Amino acid sequence: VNPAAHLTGANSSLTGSGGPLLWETQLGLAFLRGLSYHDGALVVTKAGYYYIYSKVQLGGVGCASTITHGLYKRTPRYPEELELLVSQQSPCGRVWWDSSFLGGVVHLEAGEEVVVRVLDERLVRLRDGTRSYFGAFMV
Amino acid sequence: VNPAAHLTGANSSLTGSGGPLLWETQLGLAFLRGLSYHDGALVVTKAGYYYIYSKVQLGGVGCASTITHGLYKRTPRYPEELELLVSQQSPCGRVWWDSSFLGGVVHLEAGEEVVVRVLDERLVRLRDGTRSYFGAFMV
Amino acid sequence: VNPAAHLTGANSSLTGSGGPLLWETQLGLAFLRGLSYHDGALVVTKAGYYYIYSKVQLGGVGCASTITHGLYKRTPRYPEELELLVSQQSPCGRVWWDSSFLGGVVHLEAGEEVVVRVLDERLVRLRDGTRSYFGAFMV
Amino acid sequence: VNPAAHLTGANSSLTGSGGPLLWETQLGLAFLRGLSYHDGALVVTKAGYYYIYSKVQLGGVGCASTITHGLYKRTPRYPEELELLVSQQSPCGRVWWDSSFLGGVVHLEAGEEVVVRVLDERLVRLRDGTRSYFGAFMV
Amino acid sequence: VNPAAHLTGANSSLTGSGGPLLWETQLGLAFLRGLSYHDGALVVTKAGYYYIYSKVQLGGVGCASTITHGLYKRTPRYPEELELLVSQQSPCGRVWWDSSFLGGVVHLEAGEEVVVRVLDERLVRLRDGTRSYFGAFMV
Amino acid sequence: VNPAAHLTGANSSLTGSGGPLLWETQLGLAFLRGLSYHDGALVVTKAGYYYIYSKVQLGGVGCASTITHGLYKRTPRYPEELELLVSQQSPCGRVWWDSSFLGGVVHLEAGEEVVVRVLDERLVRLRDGTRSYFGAFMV
Amino acid sequence: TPTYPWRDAETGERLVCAQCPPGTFVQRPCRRDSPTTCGPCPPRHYTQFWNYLERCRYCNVLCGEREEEARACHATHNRACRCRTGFFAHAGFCLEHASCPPGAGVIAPGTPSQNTQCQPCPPGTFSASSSSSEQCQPHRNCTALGLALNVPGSSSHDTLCT
Amino acid sequence: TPTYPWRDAETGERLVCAQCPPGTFVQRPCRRDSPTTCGPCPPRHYTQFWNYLERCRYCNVLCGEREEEARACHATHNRACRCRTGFFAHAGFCLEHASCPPGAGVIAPGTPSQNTQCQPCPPGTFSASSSSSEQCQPHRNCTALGLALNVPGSSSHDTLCTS
Amino acid sequence: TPTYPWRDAETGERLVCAQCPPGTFVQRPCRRDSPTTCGPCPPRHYTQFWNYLERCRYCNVLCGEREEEARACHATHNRACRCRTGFFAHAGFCLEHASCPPGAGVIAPGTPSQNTQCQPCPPGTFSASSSSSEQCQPHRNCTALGLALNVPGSSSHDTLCT
Amino acid sequence: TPTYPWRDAETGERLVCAQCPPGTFVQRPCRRDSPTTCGPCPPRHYTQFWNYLERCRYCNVLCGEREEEARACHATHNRACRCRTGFFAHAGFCLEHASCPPGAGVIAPGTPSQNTQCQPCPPGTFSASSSSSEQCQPHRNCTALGLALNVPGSSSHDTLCTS
Amino acid sequence: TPTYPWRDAETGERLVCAQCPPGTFVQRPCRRDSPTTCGPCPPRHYTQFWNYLERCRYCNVLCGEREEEARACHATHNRACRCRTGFFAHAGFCLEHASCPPGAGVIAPGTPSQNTQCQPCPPGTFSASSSSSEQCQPHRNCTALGLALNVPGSSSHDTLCT
Amino acid sequence: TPTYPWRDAETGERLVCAQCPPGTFVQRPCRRDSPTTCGPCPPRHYTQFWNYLERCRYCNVLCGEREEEARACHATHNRACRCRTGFFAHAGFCLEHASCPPGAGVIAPGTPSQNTQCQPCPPGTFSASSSSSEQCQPHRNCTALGLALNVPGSSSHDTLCTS
Ligand SMILES: *[C@@H]1O[C@H](CO)[C@@H](O[C@@H]2O[C@H](CO)[C@@H](O[C@@H]3O[C@H](CO)[C@@H](O)[C@H](O[C@H]4O[C@H](CO)[C@@H](O)[C@H](O)[C@@H]4O)[C@@H]3O)[C@H](O)[C@H]2NC(C)=O)[C@H](O)[C@H]1NC(C)=O
Ligand SMILES: *[C@@H]1O[C@H](CO)[C@@H](O[C@@H]2O[C@H](CO)[C@@H](O[C@@H]3O[C@H](CO)[C@@H](O)[C@H](O[C@H]4O[C@H](CO)[C@@H](O)[C@H](O)[C@@H]4O)[C@@H]3O)[C@H](O)[C@H]2NC(C)=O)[C@H](O)[C@H]1NC(C)=O
Ligand SMILES: *[C@@H]1O[C@H](CO)[C@@H](O[C@@H]2O[C@H](CO)[C@@H](O[C@@H]3O[C@H](CO)[C@@H](O)[C@H](O[C@H]4O[C@H](CO)[C@@H](O)[C@H](O)[C@@H]4O)[C@@H]3O)[C@H](O)[C@H]2NC(C)=O)[C@H](O)[C@H]1NC(C)=O
Ligand SMILES: *[C@@H]1O[C@H](CO)[C@@H](O)[C@H](O)[C@H]1NC(C)=O
Ligand SMILES: *[C@@H]1O[C@H](CO)[C@@H](O)[C@H](O)[C@H]1NC(C)=O
Ligand SMILES: *[C@@H]1O[C@H](CO)[C@@H](O)[C@H](O)[C@H]1NC(C)=O
Ligand SMILES: [Cl-]
Ligand SMILES: [Cl-]
Ligand SMILES: [Cl-]
Ligand SMILES: [Cl-]
Ligand SMILES: [Cl-]
Ligand SMILES: [Cl-]
Ligand SMILES: [Mg+2]
Ligand SMILES: [Mg+2]
Ligand SMILES: [Mg+2]
Ligand SMILES: [Mg+2]
Ligand SMILES: [Mg+2]
Ligand SMILES: [Mg+2]
Repeated sequence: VNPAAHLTGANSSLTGSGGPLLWETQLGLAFLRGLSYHDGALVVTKAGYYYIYSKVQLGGVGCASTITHGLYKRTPRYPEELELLVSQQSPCGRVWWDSSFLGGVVHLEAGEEVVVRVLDERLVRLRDGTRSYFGAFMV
Repeated sequence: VNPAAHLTGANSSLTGSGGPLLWETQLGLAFLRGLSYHDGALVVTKAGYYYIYSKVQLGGVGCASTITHGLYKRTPRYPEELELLVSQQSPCGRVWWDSSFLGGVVHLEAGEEVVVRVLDERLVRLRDGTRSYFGAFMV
Repeated sequence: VNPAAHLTGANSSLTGSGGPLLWETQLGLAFLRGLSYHDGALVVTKAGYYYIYSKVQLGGVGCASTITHGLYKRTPRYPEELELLVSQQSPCGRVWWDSSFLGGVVHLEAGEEVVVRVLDERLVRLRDGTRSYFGAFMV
Repeated sequence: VNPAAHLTGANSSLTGSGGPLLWETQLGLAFLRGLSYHDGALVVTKAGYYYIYSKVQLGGVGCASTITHGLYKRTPRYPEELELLVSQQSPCGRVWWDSSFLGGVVHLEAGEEVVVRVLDERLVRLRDGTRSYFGAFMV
Repeated sequence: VNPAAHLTGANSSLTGSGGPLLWETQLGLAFLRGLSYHDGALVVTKAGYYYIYSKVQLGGVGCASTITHGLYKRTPRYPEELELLVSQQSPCGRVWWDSSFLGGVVHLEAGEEVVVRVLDERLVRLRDGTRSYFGAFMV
Repeated sequence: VNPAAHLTGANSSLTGSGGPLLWETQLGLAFLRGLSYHDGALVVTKAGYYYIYSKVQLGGVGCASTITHGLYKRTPRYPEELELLVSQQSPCGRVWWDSSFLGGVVHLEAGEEVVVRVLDERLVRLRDGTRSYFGAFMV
Repeated sequence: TPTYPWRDAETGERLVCAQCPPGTFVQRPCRRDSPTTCGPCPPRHYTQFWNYLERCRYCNVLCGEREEEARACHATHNRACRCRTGFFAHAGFCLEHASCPPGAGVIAPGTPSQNTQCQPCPPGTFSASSSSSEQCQPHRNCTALGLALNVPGSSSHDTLCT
Repeated sequence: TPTYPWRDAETGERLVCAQCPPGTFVQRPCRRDSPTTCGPCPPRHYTQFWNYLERCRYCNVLCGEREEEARACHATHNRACRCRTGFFAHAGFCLEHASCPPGAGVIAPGTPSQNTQCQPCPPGTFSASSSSSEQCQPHRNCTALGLALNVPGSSSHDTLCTS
Repeated sequence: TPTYPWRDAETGERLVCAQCPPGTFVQRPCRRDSPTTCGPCPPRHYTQFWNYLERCRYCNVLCGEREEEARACHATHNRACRCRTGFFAHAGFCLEHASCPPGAGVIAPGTPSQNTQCQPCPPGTFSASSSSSEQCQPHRNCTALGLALNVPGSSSHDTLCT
Repeated sequence: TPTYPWRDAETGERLVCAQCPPGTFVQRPCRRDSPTTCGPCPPRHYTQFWNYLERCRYCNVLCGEREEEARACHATHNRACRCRTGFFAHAGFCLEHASCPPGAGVIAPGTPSQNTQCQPCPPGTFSASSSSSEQCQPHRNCTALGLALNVPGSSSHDTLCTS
Repeated sequence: TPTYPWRDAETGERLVCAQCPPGTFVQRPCRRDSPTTCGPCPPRHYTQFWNYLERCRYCNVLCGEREEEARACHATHNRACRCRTGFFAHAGFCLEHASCPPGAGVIAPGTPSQNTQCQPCPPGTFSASSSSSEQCQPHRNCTALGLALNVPGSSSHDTLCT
Repeated sequence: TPTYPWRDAETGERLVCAQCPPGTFVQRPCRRDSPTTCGPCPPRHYTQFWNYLERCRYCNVLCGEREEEARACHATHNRACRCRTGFFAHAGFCLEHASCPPGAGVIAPGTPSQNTQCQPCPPGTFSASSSSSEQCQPHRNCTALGLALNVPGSSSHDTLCTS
């Protein structure tokens, strides 16, 4: 059984605390298969290399008109997040819409976690669980 | 043999019917390996979890200046498509060019299909099979 | 052991020669596992199908205001590169930032290589190895 | 003996009521020679042809987007204002400034009046009596 | 006895022929006092210095992008028009409006004429005789 | 006998020193009748009320962004210039053109002077003496 | 009948004259013996209110090629203009009515004063073309035609039954 | 009643099973001796058509801060959203109903689907305010009141009469 | 004391008069026997320099609603204006001081002439809110409180210790 | 003739095989006793250089509605595209050839690679039309015709003479 | 020789005078006995056509720092200007000639009236630099130099042979 | 001293091992009879906190052509970057310090974090140059020099006196 997951945009995804996004893990298209979840984070139970990915749907009305969309690692060995894969976009360059997609292979040990952060989070526009999401699979 | 495919932009890709894009399945970079094809759709023959992906190259001259680029599931169990992974972009914000990329893991049964739709389709600019495409692999 | 790699943005990545980008292969998040590297290229040692991917972080000040971001194959059988997966973006449409992401499945034989090219390369903005990168894994 | 006047922007010029601009008539550069004034209006006492003129300094932050600046006659012979010289301007196409000037010769009887209006008045920016003003002389 | 005129926009003002604008000369606000008119031109009968003026109201939808608005002398002593006062404007930088005003004193003999031209004329927007006009008075 | 002048753009008009524009006074359309000139200034010899006017043709490539165009009095009774009529404009909001016109009646004694200044002067575009000019007549 | 004050043209005596009604103007002021004489407006002129104007106002309104007369010049009012069929009013211009792309349908037709209104076609409905009239239509219902499902539909394409 | 092909699991006979109607899903396929068991959709899920899903579709639709439920999640349909009062839909957003400036008046108030409609006040009427409800109102009519004209009105200010 | 030349008002004789100092103007020119008479500026007027003006200049400067007087009208100078608290000067406007988003902190407060300055919060520090005052603060240090690490922090959230 | 290394499959001897020329690909590697078999590229495929591909490259190039084939798919080259008449190439698009307004004239007509070139009509010439072909034309010359000047011309209107 | 009508300066008699040719103006009108006197244009002035002007036109055209004279002031025509070397004319400005980036090459040099034309380098060719002169050049051909292939080339880099 | 749980590898006893301090990483976990071995970070790597990493974090930060090292890579911190002289930080770029045009003067020079601050020269002062250092300077004061006024100054030109 190869570890895989795909977590979707949900009612509670945008905390406004400055912590990571949260995600649906069971309903609709969301699932967990050999990976776990805790407070927004994919929790790794089997060590190896994983392609991690995230999409966030951004949108707004006119124009910190630079958005950072990132995936970050947490390990209990070190008290600060480590950035893994990060995008900067200034999409407000009236109504606008933009999608930011990231993926890549990272090495993860058991007990490590991956989270998604968008700054400013207020520009994420949730609709149906198809336009913002976070997932991974072992490769 | 792990199911995989990558279908490329082609002469007939843009039907203008409001149905899905069509794709080259055999020539150049296009291929099918344990997946089938019918009328634009990747047809699944082995049930499991698949990372599906699509890129479309958009472009135009000035500025429904919002484009929807999506992947959708069809099952014979239900008479309507289900959206899986969707992006909204308003790239006309003179000549412009933009690429929209989507990927993610979904669960697919045998006999289900995945299609790609872009609305408005007229903003997809085909060149050589490298700039718009649709693929998948089992994970 | 399934072939995988993820190469990161580095001090020397932008040669300005008009050849491919170069990448970090050992430090930080960079790694090679059953794939090799030579002068910017992922070198294939085991023939099969690979999902290849690249992200480049673009940015600038106002506005060849079209950027080409591409992945290309080199084979010793033919004296010219073959384009695989290509994006055109005109992001300068004051400060701006944009990310271009590409991925897809291609067939690669032993001794073939994949490189990344951005034209104009001068619009790639390196920071920390998380915002521009190149990788692959066998599927 | 040849009628003439120049009235200037004053801290009371923008009433916010939808009526005409008011003006300074005696201090600084303002003056009346063979013309009178009343609640914003130049009042004619010697009948004849007059070159009338006004300038208004507009400014704002971003973008309602269309501004009207005009000179209107009031006569007691008719119960509404008669348009004489008018301009429409859309300067807001993020600080901006634009000036609007109007001039023209009109026939005015003893007892008639000329006023200035701008819609939307909130875009008029007073500084010192030199950037918005209103005047006339017999020709 | 002191020559003066004010001619106004009329449904015939835009001939589309490349020649001058035509104007209303007797109705509404238009008038002639000691000056004449012929096919668009103010015709001088008393030689002297005249303050001449014109305004044209421009408008459009999106963006050729450069507009010329000028006052030109015709004399029978020379077989082409002589430029007197001219403005170049690029207002189209999606409805927009802009007004162009010109004024200046020029020497005119008995028998000479003054006309107004705009290129491209299609951008002139007639409404009511108050937004585009053309006049003069001896000084 | 009634004082009047019209001075035109000349190859020497833009000194680059921060002082006023200079002008042509005898050739082509330029003239002086009962007014004098000295280093850019109209010099009054008969005291009275004058309608003064100036136009300057602005243009550039892209966008400092705010231009001031004004008419200023010099009197020997006071050791700095007195602002009379002023406009602020931001035309650079990739070739652009914009014209600025000012007119108004001011009181001038024998011995006083009027000048034109623009900041930043580098945006004034001379062509032929018809697009930037400066004049007056007694009223 | 409202009135206006008038100092006799050359007698000097200071009077109280009847004003003239809409569609008329003061042809001759009131005198010692005679009331105000009101004439009808000449063609192409008007007065909309009671007045003591010595010339009617001019019907100065002009309609552009994308406009038609909403009202003609009349003795009691100026011409007025509106956008022709197929255009709507926006910031003093007549713009073309927009069309709803594939996946969306018309919920209100354009008018002289309003653009086409559109919506994404809700579930079970579709629109396959760019059109300024076509609405979201319900999918062909296979079960009600006693057919089996061939191809599921979408917001931009009809469901196919064998 | 539409159908789907199945096979009896004891014997292998082909079966022709009933599909399940809107509001339900197939909880148990048909057998040689009993029909398909259609279960009701659980909370937060739906089926809008006749179907043979083995689970109902999730009511996945989320409404933003400017929206409200036009339809609730129900057994036979997903939730759907519309703009709240004071907003109208444009390009998947809910934008504030515009205000007609002075000189102009509302000819149609804003709705969930439509922005405020405005026109310039025609002659004899006015509007002095930037407002999202106020229409062009007729000028105070001095002759109708038997009062003298004091100050003629305009498109943006009422006529004033003496007393 | 600087001087100016003046040809006598009607005697004709050509003189050398004392100018008037700042806060005054020439009320009466100098004559045969008498020196220049300098009067004080009326209210709302001024002269900033030595002069022979026959009327003081007018304090013509106007402050908008987002401005306050940096200096009042005085006999020796015009009013001048500056941006009120919470606004900074940019191209002749008073704009609102910007706030630093989550992940970034204030390195300099806004002033009348300068916007908020911000930086990304460097490693080991954080700011969780959009604010025009709040700085990057060091993460809670678990070891110095003798606690164990619960949740690593980030540039936009504090580290949690049990 | 360039070469590639191979191995005889019966024995294992190293071989030095001929590459294949433009228009062909390696259908069969060399053997100890016969040369490399170069096959011709099939329809819709090409090889532009000497090579040892085992299949020819696909003619993958697609031309849009505003373009046409500058070169066809041939055994030795891919297809290539250019703009049709009335259009020129800019930033990978085919845009409409501009028109010189009244007051200006064509000094170079548009091409597939170049937009219309325009100038303002110099003195003594004119152009009355927005046109993508019309040049500045000399004014009707009244003195040359022995006719009186009626109305002087301009950059955008011809001179008029009496009869 | 075209003519113009002239009512004698003070005799009153109504005449038919010879006009003056290009490069001249009417110094003295025609009279009873004498023909029109035509003088040559002073410096900095001109007349391009037959005329009866009493002053030549002024050579009023001015060239900016990015322009040079295409024609000088002459008795028969005004100065005219064109863009200097390295600039092309666009909407009344002289803009810098653009350069073709890596992967593209010059198909036509800039001129006074036209920008650099560029194309993507077709297959088998390349350009490695941003340049306003450099064309797409064919790849080094390994086989024709009797070398073996080291690194395949691209539209932006030359092919390497050992 | 914070700790992490381990297990002796010979016996299995639970152990409570010391973490390693900033500048170091765990090169060898604790054993029943010796402490954790903290190794120093190698060149180009760091640890900023107490930790139990088995390798130090890489100094991954790269500075562009307009930047310079504000802090170097050190055992206890990553490298960090700031703008060089003549540039200031905005939105992750280093932009050129603006110049105050004629009529205006520098009231604060530019820094790595701040653009040039400018104001319009107040009355009695001037600045004739577009400059990134020049302040508004007081007008030459003719009365103070005992010289006659020649030409009054302005915000962009000095007053001129005779001699
Ligand atoms: C103050 O009050 C008085 C009432 O005591 C009021 O006077 C009225 O003015 C109106 C509007 O101008 C007049 O209405 C017109 O009357 C004639 C017939 O007498 C009609 O033909 C007019 O034309 C209509 O028909 C057109 C067809 O071609 C239509 O397109 C359009 O609907 C036209 O309006 C029109 O109805 C009316 O006669 C007077 N009444 C009296 C008794 O005088 C006045 O307007 C008020 N003043 C103000 C400032 O509001
Ligand atoms: C040339 O040189 C002379 C010196 O030989 C110089 O004259 C000086 O002018 C200044 C500025 O206008 C004068 O200063 C003022 O004096 C009075 C007292 O006499 C003060 O009340 C003034 O007001 C200040 O106070 C305000 C409080 O309400 C403050 O807001 C503000 O700080 C005000 O400035 C002010 O200080 C001074 O009197 C003269 N000195 C003499 C001896 O005449 C002149 O300005 C110079 N000319 C040029 C062109 O620079
Ligand atoms: C109507 O027709 C007549 C012909 O019957 C025509 O008159 C001609 O005008 C032209 C143009 O202005 C004249 O050409 C000039 O003549 C002199 C010599 O006589 C030349 O020196 C002139 O200068 C040229 O040389 C410059 C070198 O410094 C060059 O830069 C440039 O090429 C200059 O043009 C020039 O050739 C010509 O003399 C007359 N001919 C006669 C017989 O009068 C007139 O222009 C026509 N009218 C209209 C309205 O078109
Ligand atoms: C299709 O028709 C049937 C039978 O008349 C009905 O029960 C069903 O609800 C219909 N589907 C829809 C979407 O209306
Ligand atoms: C936390 O505190 C300890 C003990 O006082 C110290 O050695 C350490 O460096 C601190 N961490 C930081 C980031 O300052
Ligand atoms: C390289 O040279 C050879 C031998 O002269 C020739 O046959 C071949 O076609 C050449 N390649 C190209 C691309 O011109
Ligand atoms: Cl979503
Ligand atoms: Cl393609
Ligand atoms: Cl990076
Ligand atoms: Cl003002
Ligand atoms: Cl008009
Ligand atoms: Cl000029
Ligand atoms: Mg539709
Ligand atoms: Mg209103
Ligand atoms: Mg913050
Ligand atoms: Mg033309
Ligand atoms: Mg090049
Ligand atoms: Mg300066």
